[PDB]
Amino acid sequence: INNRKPSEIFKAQALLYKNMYAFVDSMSLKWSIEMNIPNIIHNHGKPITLSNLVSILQIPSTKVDNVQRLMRYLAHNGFFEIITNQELENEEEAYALTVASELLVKGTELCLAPMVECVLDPTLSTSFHNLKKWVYEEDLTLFAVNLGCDLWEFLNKNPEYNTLYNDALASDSKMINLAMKDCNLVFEGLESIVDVGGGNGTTGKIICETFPKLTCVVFDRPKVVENLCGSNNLTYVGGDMFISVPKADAVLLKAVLHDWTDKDCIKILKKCKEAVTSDGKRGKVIVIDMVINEKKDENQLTQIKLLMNVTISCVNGKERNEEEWKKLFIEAGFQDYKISPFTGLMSLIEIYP
Amino acid sequence: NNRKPSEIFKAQALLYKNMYAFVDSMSLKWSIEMNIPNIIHNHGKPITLSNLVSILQIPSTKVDNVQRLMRYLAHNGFFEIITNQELENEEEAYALTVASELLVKGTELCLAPMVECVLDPTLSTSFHNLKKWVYEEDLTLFAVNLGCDLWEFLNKNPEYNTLYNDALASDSKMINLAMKDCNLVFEGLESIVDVGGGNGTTGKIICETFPKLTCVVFDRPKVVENLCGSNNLTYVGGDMFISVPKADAVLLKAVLHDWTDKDCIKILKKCKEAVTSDGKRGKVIVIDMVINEKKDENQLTQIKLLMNVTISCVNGKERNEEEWKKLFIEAGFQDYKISPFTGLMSLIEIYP
Ligand SMILES: Nc1ncnc2c1ncn2[C@@H]1O[C@H](CSCC[C@H](N)C(=O)O)[C@@H](O)[C@H]1O
Ligand SMILES: Nc1ncnc2c1ncn2[C@@H]1O[C@H](CSCC[C@H](N)C(=O)O)[C@@H](O)[C@H]1O
Ligand SMILES: COc1ccc(-c2coc3cc(O)cc(O)c3c2=O)cc1
Ligand SMILES: COc1ccc(-c2coc3cc(O)cc(O)c3c2=O)cc1
Ligand SMILES: [K+]
Ligand SMILES: [K+]
Ligand SMILES: [K+]
Ligand SMILES: [K+]
Ligand SMILES: [K+]
Ligand SMILES: [K+]
Ligand SMILES: [K+]
Ligand SMILES: [K+]
Ligand SMILES: [K+]
Ligand SMILES: [K+]
Ligand SMILES: [K+]
Ligand SMILES: [K+]
Ligand SMILES: [K+]
Repeated sequence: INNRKPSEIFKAQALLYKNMYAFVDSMSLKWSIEMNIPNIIHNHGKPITLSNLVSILQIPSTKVDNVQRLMRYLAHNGFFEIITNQELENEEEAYALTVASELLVKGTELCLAPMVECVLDPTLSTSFHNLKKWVYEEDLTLFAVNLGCDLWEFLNKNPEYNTLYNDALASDSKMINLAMKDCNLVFEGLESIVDVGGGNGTTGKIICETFPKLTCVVFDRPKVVENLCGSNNLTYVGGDMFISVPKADAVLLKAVLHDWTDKDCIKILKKCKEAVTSDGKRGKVIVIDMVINEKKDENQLTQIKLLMNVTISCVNGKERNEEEWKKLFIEAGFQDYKISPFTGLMSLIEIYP
Repeated sequence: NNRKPSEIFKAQALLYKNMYAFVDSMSLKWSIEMNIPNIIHNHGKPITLSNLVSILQIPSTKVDNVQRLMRYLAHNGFFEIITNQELENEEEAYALTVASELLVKGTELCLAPMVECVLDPTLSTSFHNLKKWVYEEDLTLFAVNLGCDLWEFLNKNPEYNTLYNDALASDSKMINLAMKDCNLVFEGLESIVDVGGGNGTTGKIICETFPKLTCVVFDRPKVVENLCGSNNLTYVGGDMFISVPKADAVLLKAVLHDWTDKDCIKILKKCKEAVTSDGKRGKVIVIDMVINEKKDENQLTQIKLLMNVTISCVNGKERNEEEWKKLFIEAGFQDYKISPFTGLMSLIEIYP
């Protein structure tokens, strides 16, 4: 402002407006999903013209241009590819899917539409209007502050959401499976592994099916693995990771450490190190979680990771940058580490004792 | 749908960015409600996190949450993070940027009121029901989700008056700034007619910036029915489709975007004769958005395409340069020139 060139001031105004109206990026995405446009295009078997698209959707004539404008914006953001014969005015444009919208085709193994609808649930998403009240409350999560209940209770009293939540879990399961396929260099030489905080063993199964020779122990709290049956190379063990971790060539901590403070992670890591360095053996600890690094990642990637650190903080979680991870490893008594890609948001970290 | 893993993961990252985009908006709203811009401004220099949370009186268990929000806002351009004096010893400090200087309440160009209004819970959540809206003939987004158009809503809920008025007040300041950067446009003009001039706010800004100019605020009879103007400002009621008062120049600010091409042609023709009578040859001035993916910066096109959607929710129709050009041609004009106005609007000079 101060004695700046109007152009500079107006450029800032535009930036302000982009962030102010950023929620429309979300709502437009949600709209495309609720309208089932990605599936309609998929069913069409080729790029679909605007006229055929609104005809199938049965869009009122006074709203056809609104649909076009929405499609244009979504296309700009990478969700559709506008196919049009330049230099042929009378001819309309067509909409083709992009990798991003193919991931929105309901019924497919990797479909992220469910995750999107869960995130954009009116009740949950609107809670972010009260970030101020939330930062002034000790310990409470954003939802505890805004809804008076935790996501678990919300899930229990919202069947629609619960249905989406479960679809989202299935899809994410397929994403991890896809991710695991390129990790042969990490797992292929192991004879045994323990998935610490493994839950219902979904991850352990993926690991076992991917690496048939590897034996896996799904380790979690007793009540979590309570009446689960292990089969061929996959077994369940109940316990407390802070007290003791089952011995193995490697330990896996997937989406576990981001739920704990630095002090607790160090303790967890120490127990895991213990688990892979007994009987005169020297294995390794594998951590699958987000690694923030503004120096190594592309600016657009750092942006979503930073965004995610904010969102998870709302549920008292924490994403860490590489230096922070390094600190933890050193404090836990490890000698070195290596980071590799896992998914577009999570990385795989190998920690050596 | 056989894609490479890397393609799939990049697409997932893209999806997460868009589904969580509303947080960009909410974190911005948060910084304003926390008066962070003002706190940094008053400090007179970059503020350390410790000093910031101290002034804010943030509970110890949420200090890192505030840190993550500031880090994200900084990345998006609202703050500059300054590193510590010692190595190994983290304390960053936060400095304002041009974007956040616009969020410092009390300053002349503050846009915080605009943000607070747009991001009002009741108003902003209407966007959750875009589907219902596109299946309704003619209704605006607000009419469909609030039950009535925004004007009626404000009448029924007076509390939103100070919010809306203040937002409009911040926008006029942007207009005033823009107007003072348009000397070359109003140079040589003795008279101007603001067609669809509304209450005269724009005309007042024009006359004040150019005491040399005389302006006629032209609008529907009932719009200027009981309005009084200054010595260089007067009001005239009528219908632009029927007849537009003569003058050296005609101004159409945020008018053409709410009419179909056919009606714009009608208006533009009436404006043409308005500045080409009595053997004189003036020009028509249009202030509205001009979309151009070929000449605009990527980020500018981004917001214009977004605003293209938001404006349509109120039945507005923004146009790209090619479309504007075609309307000017069919209207009988010979040439045009587009100049910078504000961040999202341009100023087009049309020559008959
Ligand atoms: N002391 C403890 N010992 C073992 N598991 C624990 C634990 N405290 C919490 N957990 C487990 O932490 C897990 C966090 S969810 C972890 C995610 C999971 N590995 C995945 O791939 O989705 C839960 O399954 C929870 O029961
Ligand atoms: N036939 C007509 N003649 C003159 N003004 C008209 C009109 N039909 C609609 N309008 C006017 O169109 C205007 C659109 S909004 C005007 C905004 C104004 N130029 C600004 O810069 O803020 C309204 O003031 C409305 O009264
Ligand atoms: C620690 O793992 C987690 C736990 C919770 C989230 C999470 C964060 O923000 C949200 C916002 C919404 O509007 C709706 C949601 O449904 C969520 C989540 O589920 C993200 C990662
Ligand atoms: C060009 O004129 C216009 C017409 C409409 C708008 C506009 C667009 O989206 C909004 C969204 C909200 O949540 C609240 C609002 O209050 C608005 C507006 O006022 C902005 C400028
Ligand atoms: K400057
Ligand atoms: K296609
Ligand atoms: K699905
Ligand atoms: K408060
Ligand atoms: K919660
Ligand atoms: K125990
Ligand atoms: K994580
Ligand atoms: K780092
Ligand atoms: K919202
Ligand atoms: K309206
Ligand atoms: K009402
Ligand atoms: K416009
Ligand atoms: K264009």
